[PDB]
Amino acid sequence: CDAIQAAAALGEAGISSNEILELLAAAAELGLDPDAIQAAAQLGEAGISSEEIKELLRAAHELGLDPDAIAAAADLGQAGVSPVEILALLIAASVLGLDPDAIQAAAALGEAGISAEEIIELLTAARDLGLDPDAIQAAAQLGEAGISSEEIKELLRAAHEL
Amino acid sequence: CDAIQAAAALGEAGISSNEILELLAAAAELGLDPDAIQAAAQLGEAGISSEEIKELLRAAHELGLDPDAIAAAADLGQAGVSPVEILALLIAASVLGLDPDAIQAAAALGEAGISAEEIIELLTAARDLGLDPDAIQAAAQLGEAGISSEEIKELLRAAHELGLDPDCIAAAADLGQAGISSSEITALLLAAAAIELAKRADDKDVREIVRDALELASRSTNDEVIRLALEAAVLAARSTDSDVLEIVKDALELAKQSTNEEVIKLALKAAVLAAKSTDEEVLEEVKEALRRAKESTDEEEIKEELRKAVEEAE
Amino acid sequence: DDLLLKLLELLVEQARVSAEFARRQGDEKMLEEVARKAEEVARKAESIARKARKEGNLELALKALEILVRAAHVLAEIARERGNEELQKKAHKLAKEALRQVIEIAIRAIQEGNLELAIIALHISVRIAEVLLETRPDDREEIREQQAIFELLIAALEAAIRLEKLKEEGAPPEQIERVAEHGLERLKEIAKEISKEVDSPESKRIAYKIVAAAAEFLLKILAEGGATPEQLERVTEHALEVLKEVAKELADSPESGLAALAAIASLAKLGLEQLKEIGAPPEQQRRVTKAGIEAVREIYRYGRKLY
Repeated sequence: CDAIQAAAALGEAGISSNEILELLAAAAELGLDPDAIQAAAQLGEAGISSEEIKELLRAAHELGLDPDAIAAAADLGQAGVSPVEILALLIAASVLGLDPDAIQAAAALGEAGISAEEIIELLTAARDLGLDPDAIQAAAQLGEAGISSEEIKELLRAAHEL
Repeated sequence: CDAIQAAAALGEAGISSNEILELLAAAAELGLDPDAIQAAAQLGEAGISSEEIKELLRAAHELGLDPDAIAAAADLGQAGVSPVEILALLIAASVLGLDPDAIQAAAALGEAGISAEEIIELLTAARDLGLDPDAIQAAAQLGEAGISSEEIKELLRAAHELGLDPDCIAAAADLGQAGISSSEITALLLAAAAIELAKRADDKDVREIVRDALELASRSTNDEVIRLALEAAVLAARSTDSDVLEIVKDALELAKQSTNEEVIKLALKAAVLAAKSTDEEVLEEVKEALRRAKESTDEEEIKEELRKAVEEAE
Repeated sequence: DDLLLKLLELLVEQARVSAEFARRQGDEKMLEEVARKAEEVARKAESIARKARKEGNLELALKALEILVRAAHVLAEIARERGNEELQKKAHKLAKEALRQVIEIAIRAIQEGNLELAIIALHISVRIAEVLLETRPDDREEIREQQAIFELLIAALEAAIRLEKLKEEGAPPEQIERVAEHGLERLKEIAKEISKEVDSPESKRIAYKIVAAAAEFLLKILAEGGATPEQLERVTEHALEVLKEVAKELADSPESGLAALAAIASLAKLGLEQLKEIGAPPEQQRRVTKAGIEAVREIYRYGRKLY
């Protein structure tokens, strides 16, 4: 039954019949799993267009993103991140070799409203400083505290130098 | 002690002492148990007349109804169904040989307000299709989704042809509550089932066929081509035969190449009939007919070769 | 929709003029082309007809059925010139389905009370008879069954229009009683006579449902006439009594039992709704309910001769 229940979720998200059939054409071509399809449904509920979701799914496959990175695409989508910036954030983390926890902390920086280039420089700094993903989680918490990216970088620099 | 509680319940329903004694006289003659009498008290609380309950008791004995079949009358009565309509459902359920679960599903169709003839024809359809009570419960859910009774018959006939589980019929009721049309629900059942099968058997040829069918269906403005292509995808996703895979892939490729809806329907219908069928000589002649078509100098020869194959296989 | 339906008419007429060309000069490829084109018309019309059935527009459904008969006429002539079995087999199958569909629509048209649609449906049924009569060199029993259903529907319509005339004239309830009473008598006698010659189970099921719909129409006319609860009682009892003895003639199986039950008890339920609407006193409500239950009792105990 589960695939028909996923189609019912896409119907509750207001996706039209030919758009579901095209998303199912992508699911058959790309070999999409239930949690990747659930992330596509959640990108639909976040209001991302069907045509963009088809590019997001194409990109996730052509990148070779894992299912938890695909789930993080829907988290960045519910955070309101622009569709190509979702792909940049995921691509950057993946090409840096960062893990799903570091990607989830990047989604938390997105929920904190941090600019995408500032997230990427923060991820680059944490990677070059050799820090654990909790440093990215602390950067999100410092963002919620209203600390500037320069001052987060100063605090991390001081913590590393000391 | 506890036998007095029936008299207390009937007194609380406003039934007079001579009527309680008369109902007790009938219940004693018929030998009916305290919970069958409690169902009579619930019918009295539902406002059913004492003199009608005497017929309900008599009928239950003359049919030899079990206590749960008797209890279902109280649920129908609280649903507002008449004593006579209760007698229809029970008298029919008896000759149909229905179990208490199917009778409770008939009580649920009563709570859905479905007409008794439509309930009995739906029960006859489920009986003739050899279905389990879960199909009747799912038909009640399609009634709660507001689907018309012969569209329930279409969805049942489809689910029976397609070997679907009852939870797919529950998901069809969810799509009905979402406002999707019965033909589009059928397309979604077909496509989702083909991909659920492809997740169990992820063969490159299955993935290519299912994709090409979903693409052709997404391209098509005609829903007969959709239902043909997505049923071919379900048949190919259940199949383990290289000839069915080749015939369906050739038909989908020819249908993705061609611009004529008639040649498209001929090629897909020939492939569907070949995939329903089980004869290696028919499969060989169909593969030959697809060669004759792909190598043809004339589209009228494509039409007549495919017609001869279709009209031999149908 | 009607514009598409008329395109089918034009297509059919061009094919029919081409069927004159097939007599005047002749060609197998022309005959093949008009046969295929007529099947494409038939599929177009069938597609509209299924949609019209689901939407409940009887006028479009009857128009589409008449076009299916127009297509069947040219198909039958094309098959006759070609000496062809496949087209005659297609024609018989399509006509037999059309007969069932137009019967169900005619039952519905009598049930909703638009007798002009029923008259049009019977006109189409005569045209289906014209097709069937051309189609079979051999079978009499199909013609007997169709004509029996037609004779029944006609007799029911003759009663229906006699009652509708009394209703239009504002006739007194006593005339409406004696006309309805003899209407049920004539229905019973005709059903009894027809039951000697018919044997298709589906036809018997149809015929019973027609008698039931005729009783339903009589009851609803009496209700539109605002008759007394004494008249509602007398006529309902006589009607259920007739419909019960007609069940004892026609019923032979669980399938027919289910129909007899559903119809009789629906008619009684509808009768009780008239008692509810007029506000009849509790003893009338009991009397009608008893008559209905005693019919259900007799239907069970008749059925228990077989089950």
